[PDB]
Order: sequence, then C-alpha cells, then structure tokens
Amino acid sequence: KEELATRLSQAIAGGDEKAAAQVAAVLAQHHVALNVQLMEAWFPPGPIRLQVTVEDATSVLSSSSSAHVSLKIHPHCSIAALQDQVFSEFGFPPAVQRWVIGRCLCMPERSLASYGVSQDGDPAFLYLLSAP
Amino acid sequence: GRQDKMRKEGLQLVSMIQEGETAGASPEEVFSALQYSGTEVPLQWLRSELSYVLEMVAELAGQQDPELGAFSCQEARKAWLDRHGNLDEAVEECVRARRRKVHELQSLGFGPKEGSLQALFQHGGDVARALTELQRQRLEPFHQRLWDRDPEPTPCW
Amino acid sequence: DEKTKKAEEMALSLARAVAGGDEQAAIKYATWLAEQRVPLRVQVKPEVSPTQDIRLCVSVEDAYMHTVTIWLTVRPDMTVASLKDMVFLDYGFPPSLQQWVVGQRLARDQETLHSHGIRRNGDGAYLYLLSARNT
Repeated sequence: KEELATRLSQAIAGGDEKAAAQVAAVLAQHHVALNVQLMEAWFPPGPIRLQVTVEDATSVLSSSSSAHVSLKIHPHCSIAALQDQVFSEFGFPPAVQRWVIGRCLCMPERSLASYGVSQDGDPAFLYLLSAP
Repeated sequence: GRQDKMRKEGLQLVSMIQEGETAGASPEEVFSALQYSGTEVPLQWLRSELSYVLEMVAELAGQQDPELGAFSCQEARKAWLDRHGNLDEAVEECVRARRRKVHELQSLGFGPKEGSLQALFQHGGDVARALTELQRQRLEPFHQRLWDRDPEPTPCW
Repeated sequence: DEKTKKAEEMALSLARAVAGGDEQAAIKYATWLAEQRVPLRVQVKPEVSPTQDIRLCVSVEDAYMHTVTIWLTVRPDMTVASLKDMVFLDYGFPPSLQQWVVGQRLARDQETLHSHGIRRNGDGAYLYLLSARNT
C-alpha cells in the first residue's frame, strides 16, 4: 500500500503515464485512502498572518473589521490543518468550525491558497456552530 | 485592496449562514443551495426544492453503477452536501461512498449475496448499523443457549 | 495561485477516485498529472485517532463450548463498560455475563480499549459469554 503510494508519486514525477495508470488503478481496486498533496514550494510562501473574524448564530455582523485573532499559517495548509491549529490554540473541535473565505464555505481538503489566501492581513471568517 | 472585497464577500455569506442556523439549516445546506440555484432566499429553496434534487441524485447514482443496489436519501444528501451542491460530483461520491462500503462489508464477511446492499439502503449508508443487523443471525443461537442445563464452569483469568 | 489551482483540483480528484474505487477516473487524473510531471506527496492516510471508529475482530465463546467470530465497531478511547452496553443494546447479552479478555488478561469496566493495545482496524479481542446458570 505504502510502497504503491511512493511508486505512484515517483511515476507522476517521472513523466511515466502508463506506470501511473497501472499503480493508480491498483490502489483504486483496493479503495486505498490517500493524501495527495502538491509540493509546499509550489505555493505562495508563508507563514502569512491570517486575520480571523469569529462569529456565531447571534453575533451582530458589521463591516467594522476588528479581527479577534491573527494566526500565522502557511498558504499551502489545508483547511483541515487550520482547524487542527485552532483546536490546539483555542479548544473548538473541527466539528463546530466552518470556515468562510471570500465567497466560499471552505472544504477541509483544500488549501488556503486555493481560496486566495497569500498575503499578510488577509481576511477569513470562523463561524462556530452551537449544536453539533 | 482586494482584502476589502474578501471581507465584504465573507460577511455577505456569513450572514446567510447565520440566518440558516437559527432556522435549523447547516452551513453546508445553505451554501449548497446558493451554489446550485443562485437563490437569494436559501431557506425557501431548501424547503421547496431540495427533495427533488436528492431524488435525482439517487436515481442517477443507480444509473451510473446499477450493480450497487438502490441509494437512500440519506446517502444522496450526504454526497450533495459534501460536494457543496455540485450535481456531477455528488453523484460520483454517492456511488463511490456506497461502493467503498460494499467493499468493506465484503471483506468483513458480508457481500451482496448475504444482504449488504439491502442493509446499506435500510440504514441510510451507515456501515456500523448495517454490520450490526447482518450479524444478528450469528448471535441469536448464543442468545438462545444462555439458560441451558449444565453450562461449563466460570473460567478464572 | 497560478494554475497551481488546477494541479490541486486534479490531485484532490485523484484521491477521491482512488478512495471511491473509480478505476477509470483514477487512471485519468494520474495520467494528466504524470504527463505534467507534477511533483506530489502521496501517502496512505494514517490509521485513525483514538476518538474514531475502527472494526474490532471479536472471538466469542460461550459456556457451552460454542465459538464464533463477529465484528464490532468501536472507538479505542471507549471503556469496557461502554463496550458491554453496546453489546447489550445491540444483541441483548447483559453486561453481567460479558467477560472481556485481551492478552491473557481479564479487562475491567474502567479500562479503555486503547489501554489494552486495541488501536487500528483488524485488532482482536475475546468475549466470553457466561450462562445465566453460572453461579
């Protein structure tokens, strides 16, 4: 499994399509659960200081800015890893975090970069649910 | 600069999430509705339109892999929502989730022929609850023997 | 993001194809990525945290020599008393007649499954079922 995984990225980094197909098909037949990540180096560099505005069911929204929290985090980071960092520093499990960046509710699997995060001061919203 | 617009856009969506939660809609319901329909009134859309979309997700799932039995609304919904209202992805995942679960139940003793498809449908795609139901017959005779004459003596460890 | 965006989408789609058993889609995304010589970290997801569902291979024997293997769904941080209740709720064997053993060692109501070596899918335990006539 774990060698087929290695062999998969070797085959893709290799330019070798047929070897990538034979190994990707075999992992598929076995339903192997993979993390497939791009290189950190391909992303806009960090850590970046993300401006987080926390909100809930009854909080009074306003274009008043005031990020409650700044977090240093790399753009290559998955939203799942932002949720793990936030669970560490502050106690709120992933199950109650919902992340909004720009127009999007974010998927855990996707990078911060993929939602446009790349500069210091960039704004993200942490919506905390009240009945998981 | 563009930071200003990201803050505005975010707030605009947090606002609808906020309205949604207080009416009993999860943020992935509200957003899935927004992405699929462009509706200005996501709560209304969910009440009136959702079930027709989930109905479609289940039939298309059945069409794409007809070996996999029949898909439940709980499975259609979960797929619809994990893919944020993308129909073609939701169908892909509805099929994939059920395929993956049949492959597990198979490796644990319980293939299509011993009722895995029916039990997965019966329990909204819940592998844990299907496994329970499928092994009931295995434990019944253990239940039925408990009061039989002359058991072996209580082992010590 | 350049079309680093695109390469991520494809990577994530490859992961979903593979996990969902979609052989032809796994081939497509692997093919598109290999052809772009994209350098990737590809790893098997770690086996779950102690607050997550795993499948336990339980050997069951009763007071009448009968044996059978069943599969339970547990979380390793759950206690033996919580296990007992699960098996009572599901199949009706009262906690009082369940004797759990892992090692040669009778587990106790307070001890976690984690405490006893149970951590991944496929791990094992022995349930001994006592007769209602055992004194």
